[PDB]
This record gives sequence, structure tokens and C-alpha cells, in this order.
Amino acid sequence: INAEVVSVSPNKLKISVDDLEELGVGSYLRVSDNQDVALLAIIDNFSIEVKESQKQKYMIEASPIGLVKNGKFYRGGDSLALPPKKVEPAKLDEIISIYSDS
Amino acid sequence: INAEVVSVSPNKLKISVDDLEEFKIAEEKLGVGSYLRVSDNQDVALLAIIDNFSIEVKESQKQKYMIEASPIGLVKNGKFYRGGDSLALPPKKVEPAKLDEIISIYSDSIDINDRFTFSSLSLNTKVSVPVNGNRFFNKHIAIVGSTGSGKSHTVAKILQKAVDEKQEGYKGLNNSHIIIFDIHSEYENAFPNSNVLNVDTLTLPYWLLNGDELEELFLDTEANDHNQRNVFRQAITLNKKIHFQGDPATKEIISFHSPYYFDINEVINYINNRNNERKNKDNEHIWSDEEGNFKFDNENAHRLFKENVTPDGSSAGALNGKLLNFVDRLQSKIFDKRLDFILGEGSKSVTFKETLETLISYGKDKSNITILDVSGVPFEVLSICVSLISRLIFEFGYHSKKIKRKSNENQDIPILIVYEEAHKYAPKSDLSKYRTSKEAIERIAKEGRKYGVTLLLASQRPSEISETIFSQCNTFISMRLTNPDDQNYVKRLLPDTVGDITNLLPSLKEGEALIMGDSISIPSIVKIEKCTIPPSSIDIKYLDEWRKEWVDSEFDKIIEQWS
Amino acid sequence: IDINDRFTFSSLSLNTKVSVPVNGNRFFNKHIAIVGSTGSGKSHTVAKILQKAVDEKQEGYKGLNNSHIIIFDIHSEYENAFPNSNVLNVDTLTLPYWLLNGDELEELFLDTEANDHNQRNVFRQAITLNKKIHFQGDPATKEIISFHSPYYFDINEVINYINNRNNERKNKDNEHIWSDEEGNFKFDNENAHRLFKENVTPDGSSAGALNGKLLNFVDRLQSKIFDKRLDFILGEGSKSVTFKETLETLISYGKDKSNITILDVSGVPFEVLSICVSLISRLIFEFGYHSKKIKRKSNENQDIPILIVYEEAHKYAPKSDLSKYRTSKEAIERIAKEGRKYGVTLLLASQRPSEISETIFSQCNTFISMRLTNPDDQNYVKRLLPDTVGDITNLLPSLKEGEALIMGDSISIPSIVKIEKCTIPPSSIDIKYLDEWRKEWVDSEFDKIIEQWS
Amino acid sequence: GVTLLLASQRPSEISETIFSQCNTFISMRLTNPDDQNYVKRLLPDTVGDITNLLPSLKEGEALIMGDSISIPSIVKIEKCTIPPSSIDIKYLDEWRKEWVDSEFDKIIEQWS
Repeated sequence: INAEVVSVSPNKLKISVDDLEELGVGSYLRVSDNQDVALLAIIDNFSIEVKESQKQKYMIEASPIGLVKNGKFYRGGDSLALPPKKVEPAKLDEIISIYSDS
Repeated sequence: INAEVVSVSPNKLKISVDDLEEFKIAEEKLGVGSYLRVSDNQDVALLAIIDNFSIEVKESQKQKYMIEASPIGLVKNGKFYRGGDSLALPPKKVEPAKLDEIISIYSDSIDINDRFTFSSLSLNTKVSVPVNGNRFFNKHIAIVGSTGSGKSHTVAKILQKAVDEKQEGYKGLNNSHIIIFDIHSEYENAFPNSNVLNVDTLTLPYWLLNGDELEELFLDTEANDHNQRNVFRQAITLNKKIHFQGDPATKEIISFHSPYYFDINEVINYINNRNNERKNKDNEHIWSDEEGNFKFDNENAHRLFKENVTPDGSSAGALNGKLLNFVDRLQSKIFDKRLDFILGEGSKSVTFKETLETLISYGKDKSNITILDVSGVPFEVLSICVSLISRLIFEFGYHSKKIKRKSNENQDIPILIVYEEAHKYAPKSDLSKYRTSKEAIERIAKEGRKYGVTLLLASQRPSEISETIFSQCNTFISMRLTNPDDQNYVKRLLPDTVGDITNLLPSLKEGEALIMGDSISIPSIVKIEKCTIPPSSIDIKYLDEWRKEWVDSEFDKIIEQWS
Repeated sequence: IDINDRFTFSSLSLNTKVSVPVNGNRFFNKHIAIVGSTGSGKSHTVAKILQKAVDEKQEGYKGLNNSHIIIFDIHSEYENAFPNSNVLNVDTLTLPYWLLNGDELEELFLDTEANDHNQRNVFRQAITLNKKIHFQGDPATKEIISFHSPYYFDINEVINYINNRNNERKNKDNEHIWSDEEGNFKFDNENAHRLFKENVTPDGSSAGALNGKLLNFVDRLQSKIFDKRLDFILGEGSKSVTFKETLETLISYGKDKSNITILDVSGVPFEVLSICVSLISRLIFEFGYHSKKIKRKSNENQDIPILIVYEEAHKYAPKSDLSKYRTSKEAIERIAKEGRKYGVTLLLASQRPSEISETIFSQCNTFISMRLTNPDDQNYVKRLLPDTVGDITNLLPSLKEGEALIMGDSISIPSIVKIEKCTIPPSSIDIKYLDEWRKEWVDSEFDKIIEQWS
Repeated sequence: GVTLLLASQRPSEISETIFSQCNTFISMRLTNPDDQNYVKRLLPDTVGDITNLLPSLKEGEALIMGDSISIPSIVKIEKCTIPPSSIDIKYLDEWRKEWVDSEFDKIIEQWS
């Protein structure tokens, strides 16, 4: 598991990750290589879980802060906008469109 | 097969799926707030809204996504009944709710003539969400949202739809009557046919202010003695009797709080003439006038209002020089150019009928929406003029119900008073300076339901509104509210909510609402329709005016205006 | 439940065939608390219980039974529910002002924020003095009479006394000399009843120290006496009404006797609503309190059990300790904490139970709870419920319309019941705003309203 | 250059913000279950079955982890030639002695 959301609360997104090496409170969760559909989430807190049977995994509480479509940013959280998940080198300047487009 | 229930709580439903991507099937938007249809047999189904998504791993099989669902009600051949049913069982088939079943949530409970459609469901834009338009307006609306959420667009769209609501038997203005108190001059752009009244054109006569509003307009609560208050209401009440041209038995009815005509310039003379009073050896205030010589008695106190009064008496009076704090205070306010709309010469000359012809817009230029632009009104008198108009509209509606009760045929003039920035006038604090507009709005809220004068609270900070006024609203259209103190105020005050949609308040999209009340069939997350003519407030473009090269030609022109 | 003791107004939600009787004796004499949010049909189960209670009769006679229900509806809902009931709005109900005690007589007339303590001292000196002259018993009982005592006084004479005390002057002997048509005298406690006449001329070349301090007092009092909204409490009809005729009107024992008396308090001004609710609640409680005195002596009790229905019970008995609702809350609290044994019980009805005070909500024993979607109303009710069965009190936001959760001593066991469908529903005649707004611009109406105002 | 050293026998009472900043964690026998759950949750690094060895540690046998050490391990600290012994009032040694009576009068004079 690279990075995948495991719980979609109305105002929260719980994402379980194996390790921090595999940022901080208030950082923007941008791992996106999809055009015209993406999800933007800020980090509420970093939490560590107790499983007693597996390796410890970091759980991040993510508040959804917006949704971008072809470079246009709309505020408010939508749960629809993460069907894909793939590991490849992606761009970084799509966080510009959060503030620059409006 | 794909989706099945795995637990049936008293309040909740646990639904486990194996593939959410197949579960969408029709490519309907699926998320928190989406409707699930849980049934194995057609034409009878339980509709459940989604609280939260989850995952589970059996450690030896494929992972399964688990959905927390709140049963909102069961449908039965086009009839929707709220509340969870007994059909929710673990051997059941769950699927996204069909278009004919979601439409039946809202369309079945409201008659075809009673539907007031101004929005559509956020998760499903194909289904429109009507409200019971009779119950929507007659019980007060509370539109709540943070800045940048397009709350003013929601207020504008509801009033634009109410004005556009019409019967096909005529073409022209309908019977919609909306009064808007905008401090930001925002709704002028929204309604091009509206009647906008600012300080330049609004003429509010001062003599309909009651005792409470007359105190705060003229005197202060910190530096005036009780003697200065006493001489004020002596002059006001005595002035209201001579100008009363009606029945002399009704002359004794008149008190300080009565809304009858008085001349403030003649009141100025009384406090001036009592400022330079002189007493005699018998403590009798003899007065010398061009008309004649007289003492200060109740039966001849009306002739003291003339400015040609010379004081008489060998010694200075007891209250001689006592009113110089008072006369100079009120002489500043009558000739203050910022109070021309309320203390000017036009306030005396205008009549009672022309005031209500202006506030309700029943004069020459009849308009459905009357916009009271209170941006130019000074903030020290803002809560007084808001209280004056809110009292003038209520007692219009209170006296509206007395005419046609006798006649037995009621034409009726329903009035909706929109309070933009509603916590400015009706606050949580019980300060005396906001006291007049608080009980005037509270009279609309607690009593105006039955007299045809209701209110719309459009505020950016709902936590500052008083609970005795905010709870009297029944339908609540909450936009994106992210402040924890405004959420905790609203979440405590909302009368009816389905599971976990209330938590969606900080994460709402722009134009996306959260509407409840007696009007709507169920609390749903709706997307308000986009305004063709948006309520864009005209404001100074500071960055544009910064890069203006410093022409400084206008300053020499400004001082001539000041002089 | 014994067969003659059953009061069936509902059947089980999960099984329509089984009826759910309650011990109707124990259901009513211990106070009810019907609670349910908007759209849950809370007004229908209040309507159905009272419709079942009115029609609950014996087979030995045909006519009215001994049901005595008083409804406080600000929303004007129950007029259509009971067509045979007595409805009293402002225009018909005539509540005398002199039946108010000391606490209600201040907030009707005065404000604590602006009135100085010496100003208020003139008010209850005038009323207490006025309450003795108009009292027509022996002079020994006149010493008992105080400000808080409920006897007849004339508010116009109190108005004159307060206005005359604004004209108090002293002579060289420092006495408040008053010149009257009957005679010339100083202000004395023996001859202070002649100060009630308006034909009193002030005397003394030097005015009093407290002279002119009561204009903020009398002008506040001037407006309320001739206020057209307060005509029902401060009009000429409140002077002419008798003590018996007020109690005849409140429980419908006049010429038109009805089981249910409906107090349409919609037209009551919101500043005096907590005073008229407190006045009627105290009048009915003291009616039941003084009902038990004779019947003990008679040795066979005929009884008038009274159930006062407080629709929107959070407005009259709120959780907030504010002095505006202090009079109505204490009058409801006296009925809750004492009216069980005097035959004056209460039915609290509210869409927001969390605003009712817990000292009054807990005094109810049987709670009928409809849909409670508001989370603070759920947490309040689940805390105050005296009974439960496992995980049925978590069913509150998922209850249907007309489906209730009823517990207490009346019922055998807490259960989710389905209240019977109200054949005559409590419809409220409210202005259909859209149905008027789709009509064309009416312009002949606005001219007529202006002539009403003048 | 001002660095600290949080030495405490009740680690769970220390606030998390202060405690987590320290990154080298030398731990002796920790046997309070609330103390163990606090430390093992606040660990920067872990090896599967060596954090559970904390209540079974010997006398002077320590668990030291952090970026300074190469790998987490269960170590034995060298025995102190001069141990940090605190001089205290030996209650049972004094209570076994005879009733001291002259010393009560001397205390009150100092107090007065």
C-alpha cells in the first residue's frame, strides 16, 4: 500500500500510510497525476495506531479543502475525486491553481 | 450481491460492498450524503443517506468497503414516509437510489401548486428540490453562511424566484413584497427593477419613534442628568397635543411613547426657554411674550414654544443654565447633515401615508422588492431607523388583519423583511444601544407569523444572533459555515437533521446549501441555482485606485465641498 | 392495567394488531411530557390524546364528561382540532389586571433597567393603598392586604396617585399639603385615598426633593393603560369583570361549557405573554388548591381534575434564568411540583425539549417522545427519561410521523408505538405566502389599512 | 547548545510535545502499563519484539534507541563504582532507638 484513503468522514479523510519516508500538520495532500479530476486535502493531525498484529502505520486525518478541474479550483470537499492511484513522476505546480485562478 | 447490509443498528445501517466502482453502475455521484436504495423487491424500498465510508480487511480475502448509512425513510409506490423502517436487514440488496425514488422524496409531500423550486440536490443535479412555498415563507427563514460561500447569492435567488413566481392569468407585478436591510449596498445589482432607498432619497419622519428610540437618537445614556431627561419628555408630550387636530378625547391618550406628530424645532425652543428661566419671590415662572404676559402653567405651556419669549424674574431660576448640556446637544443633531433623512425639514413635511408608501413601495413606482440601503445611515442611528421601520411594517401587518376580518374577504399583503447582516440589528448582547432593533425584530419573529409580516435572517455570524430570535425561525438554509462558534450555535439551534449531513457545514461548496424546516420534506444537501443577475456590491477598487499616479487635482475641489 | 383503567390511544409500531393501553389514571395525574421535533406530528398526538380524553365516557349518560383541558397554543393549531371547544384569543379573553401578584404587576408596568428604586416604591405604595378602599370585607382583613395580594384596585386611580406624586411640593412647615375639593390637608396615611382623585391641587411654594422623578414612570404607565394590544389585560372590561367570571372563562364553566378550553395566545404581546401564562397557571392551580378544601369537608369528592397543556413549553418555562420568564416558569413549576395532589397537572409540549428547565421536565412522569433529530434535544431527553428498554431510545431520530416513544408509570413497558391517526387534525390557519404572492399586485388594500391606524 | 535530559520514573506524566522532541531514548525497566503504552506510542523507531521487553529488563539493563545508535538494542549499562545514593532519614534505624526526649525542647526554641 503506497497511499490510499481508508475512511471518508463528512469532514475528514483518514489515510493510512506505512511510513513517513514511504510535510506536517497543515500541509496539502497532493499526490495527483489525473487531469480534470483531483482532490485537495489539508492535514489535520498525524496519528499513530496500535494494531498489536501488524507493523505500525501512520494515519493522517485529512480535511478536504477543495477540488480542481482542468486548472480551476472550487472550494468545498467532494468525495468523488479519487478513482485512480498510480506511482509515476508528476508535476507540482497545480497547487498554484488554488490561489492564482480565483 | 455487490452491496449487502451487515448490521442494522437502531439509528444506523452498516453496508459492506466489494467494489465501489461497480457500485456506482449508473455513474451517479456517490459520496457522503448520497442516497442508497436498500431493497430486494421493487416498488418498496428503504432510502438511506450515507454517513461515512470505511474499509475492512479479512487478512485472507479481498478487502471490502463498508458504508455507514442512516435510514432516512421508506418509499412505497411514489409515496415517501420519513423515518427508518423494518425492511433494513442483513440479507438485503443495496444500490444507489434511482432517479424516480429520489424525486419522490421531495415531490410527493408538496402539492403541485405549492412547490417553490430554487435549488437542486447537490449529489444528484437531475432531481430538483422544491420546498412547500407556503410554509417556507410564512415561517421565518434563517439563511446562514460564512464569507465567500455565496450566502448573498442564496438570498438573491430566493427573492428573485418569489418575484418571478406568478399566475398565468395576468402579466405584470405579482403580490410579492420583500423589504431588504442591506448595509453593504449589495442587492441593488441583484434586482434591477427594485426600489432602492438610501439616505439621499429615504425620508423617515422622526415623530413615529417611540419613547425608547427618541431617547437614544437625541440624548446619551452616560452624561445627561435625570432632570434633562425629565424636561425632554415634558416638551415632546406637550408638543404632540396642539398639533393633534383630531378628537380632543384622544388628546389625553397621547404619551411620550405615542407616534404622533411633533415639531422638533418647537421642542428646541422649550428646552431653550427653560434654560434661561428666572424665578420670582413666589417661585412662579412668569414669562414675557410679544403676545402678552403669563406665568408657567400647564394650560398655557403651549405658547412657550414660540421663539419670541423673554424671561421674567428678579432672580435666576433653579434650573437656569441647567439645560445648556441639552440644547446644544440637540441643536447639533437637527442641523447635522448626516441626519437629514430623519431630522431634516422633509421629515416634518412628509405625512404618515407617504412613509408607508415608501417603505413598502406602494407609491408611484410600485415594486415587488424594496431595498433599504442603510450603508449611508450613521452607525449611531442605524439600530434606531431599523427599529422604526421594523415596527412600522409590523403594525402595518397587525392593522392589516383588522380590516378584512370584518369584510370577510381578505386580499392580504404578506411582507417578508430580509435582514442582511442580521446580527448587527438583533445581537446576542443585551446592550441598550442595540436594544431598540432587537425587540423590534423580536416582535416580528415572535408575533409576525400570524399578522403577515415575517423575517429572513441573512447573517455571516449566526452565533452573534440572539437565540430568542434565531430559534423563532423554522426553515434554516445554512451555507458553508466553518467557524466552530458559528457551527456550534447553528448545530445546537437546527430543528431537524438527518444523520451526519450537519457535519458537512465547513466543507460545503460555493452555492451549495443545507436546508431544513417545516417546508422541505427532508433535510438535504442542495445546490442553490446560479443567479443570472448576481448581487455584486459596488465597492471601491482599492488596488485600482492605488495605481492612479497621484493626480491630486480633486483635493482642492474637496475642501470647497466641505466649506 | 385493569380493563376500566386502560386509555388506548396508540398501537405498537412494530405490530399494528396489538394495542398499547396506558393506565389512564396514572397517565394523567402524573404530568405528561409530549416531545417531538418539527414535522414529527407532535401536535397530532397532543390532539389525539385530548380527543381520546374528551370522548372517554361512561355508558350511563350522553353529553359532556368531566374532562377539563386548558391549552396554551401560541401557534393557533388546535382550533380546528376541537370544533366543540372554547377558543379565547385577545379579542375575547378578558383577564383582570388586579389578579396579578406582586411579581407579575411589575414586569407588566415597569422595567428594572431604567427605573430607580424610589420610583418603584411609589408604585406598590399606590397599589397597596388602592387595594384596601375597594376591598369590601371587614377592616380586620384590610391589614392582611399587601401589594402581592390579589384584590381589586383601580389602575386609573393609581395612575392619578403616581401623577399627583410628581407634583409634590412643600410649604414653610415642610408638609406635602394637597388642596382638594373636599378639603385642604397635608399628605397623610389616613387621607391618602383622596389623592386618588384627579381634582387635587398641589400646595407649597417649594417643590419636593423627589418631585419630577416620576415622569419616566407615569409615561411608561400611561402607554400601557390605553394600549390597544393590552386591552384584554388593562382595558375597561378588566375592571368590570369579576373574580368568578374569570375562573368561569378559563375552564369554560360559563354559559357555553366545553371540555377543552383553548387559550389562543398568538395575539398576546410577547412581552406580556409570560405574565398572562403565569396569571392563568396560578389561577388554575389555586383553583385546584382551593378545590380540595371544600371536598374534604363535603366527605364525598366530585372533583375537577384539570390538565393544562403547555404547547411550546420552552417559551413559558425556559432553561435560562431570565427575569422576563421568571413569572411563567415559577407558575408552571408550582403546578409541576405541587399540582399532582390538587388535581392540576400539566402536559409539556415542545419541539425543543432541551430549552425546558430540568426542574420542570423531570417532574413529568410519563414522556411521549416523537422524532428528535436535533442532537441536543436527544441528549437532554435521554438524560431525563426515567425508564428505557435496551437500544430503543437510540431510535429517536428514525421515528416516523405519528410514531412515538412512550414511557413512564402509565405504560407497562417503554415501547415504540404508533399514535392513532387524527381524524380531525390540528390545522393552523396561517397565511399561505406563495398563494397570495402568485396573485396580482393588490392595490386597493393598502389604502384601507392606513385609515385603521388613524 | 542548551540541550536537556528528561530523567523521570513516570514517563507518562511528561507532556508529549516536550518528550517527543528528544530523539534518543534510553529506557530502563518500564513496568507500569500506562507508562509502557505512552512510551511505545511515542517511539521514533521500533523493532518488533524488543519494546515488549521493557518490564522484563534487568537491574541496570537498558533499552537505548535513536538516530545516534546504529540499531535499537537491549544493553547493560556499566556498573557505577560510586552510585548516586541519596542520604535519607533511616526511619526504622531511628525508630528502633530509644525515645529521644531532650530533642523536642530544642526544636521549639528554634521555631520560636
